[PDB]
Amino acid sequence: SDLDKFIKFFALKTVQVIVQARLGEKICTRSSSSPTGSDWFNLAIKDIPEVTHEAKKALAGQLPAVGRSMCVEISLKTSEGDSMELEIWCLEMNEKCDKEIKVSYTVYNRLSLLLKSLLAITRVTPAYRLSRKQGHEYVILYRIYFGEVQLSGLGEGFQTVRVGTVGTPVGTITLSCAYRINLAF
Amino acid sequence: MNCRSEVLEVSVEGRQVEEAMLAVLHTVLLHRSTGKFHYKKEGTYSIGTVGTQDVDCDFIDFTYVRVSSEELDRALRKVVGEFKDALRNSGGDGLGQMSLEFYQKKKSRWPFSDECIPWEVWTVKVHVVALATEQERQICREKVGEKLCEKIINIVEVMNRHEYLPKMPTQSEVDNVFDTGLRDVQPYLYKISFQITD
Repeated sequence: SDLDKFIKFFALKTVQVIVQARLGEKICTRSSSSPTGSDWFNLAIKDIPEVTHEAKKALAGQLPAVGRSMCVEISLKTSEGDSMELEIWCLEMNEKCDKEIKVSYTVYNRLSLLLKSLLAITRVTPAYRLSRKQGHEYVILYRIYFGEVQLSGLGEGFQTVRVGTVGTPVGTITLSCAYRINLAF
Repeated sequence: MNCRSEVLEVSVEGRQVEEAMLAVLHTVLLHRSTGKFHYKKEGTYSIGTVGTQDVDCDFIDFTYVRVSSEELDRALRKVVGEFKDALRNSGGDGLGQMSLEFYQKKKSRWPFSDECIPWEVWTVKVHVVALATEQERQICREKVGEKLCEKIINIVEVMNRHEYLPKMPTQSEVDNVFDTGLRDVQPYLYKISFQITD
């Protein structure tokens, strides 16, 4: 199934974009008029090998489904050792909640657009500027899990932003971020 | 097909006008571009890869992502700069707006009079305010940053609500849908204009 393939690599690239947005370094990739080998969704998104490993390890050959979501947790750890959850990115899927769809490039392009939205949004949540200022009194960490969404740990009044949704013949994909707005000990 | 319009409003110091406009315009163009199409005689097509680049704002506490096209960035910087100049020189209340319009060239099978039919318009309204102290300037850098975060979130949210995109073109009609004139990237056909209202 070409579609299962699309969803797998969309998940993998989602993790890459989020983790790379939290590295503390500006990201810059080049365009190519010619199709680049093993870039997906017509976006230049380089793969950090260690991140691919953790992502595949968490997925364990599964794709998102009801009650089974891919979550990327972004946290802050102080130099004293105290840890604080900053963000939970959630990639979810609906069940036999589909659309009688068109040719393959259409759904592919919609996933592409969702990754572009993710690129934009990862730069405008509070953790972005925190991640750019990391390295001394704190560091930014990530963790990936696959299962039930738990939004505890984000403190009172945490906000949620919907990055977007993509309908497919097998269900609706949804990508969102829940994020802490008050840093507190 | 019905054309969709969106309006954003920002209040900024004069020295922030350009970066604020570029942040919005590039966020929209990031979504409204693709890789360059290369057609075969049978009508099949391959698609190039779009790079992206983080851009730090120097006058706003903000970072935006843009497509990695020097040509596109040069074009946007030129018109945004002309807009900023016009706004500064107009001697009014510091009110102006820029519009980014995506359009298709009419196909013979379409019953329209105009040669350019818009399907999306994005308007960014600006109000320029003058500050008195460095103290206020520093605060303004922070606050405008927070507002732009809200604006980008709003752009993404409305993007998801816009269901329509042009039909993918055959080789003979690609220039009715896309700007094929750049080296790196392939935007939907667009025009940028501005107004000075007061």
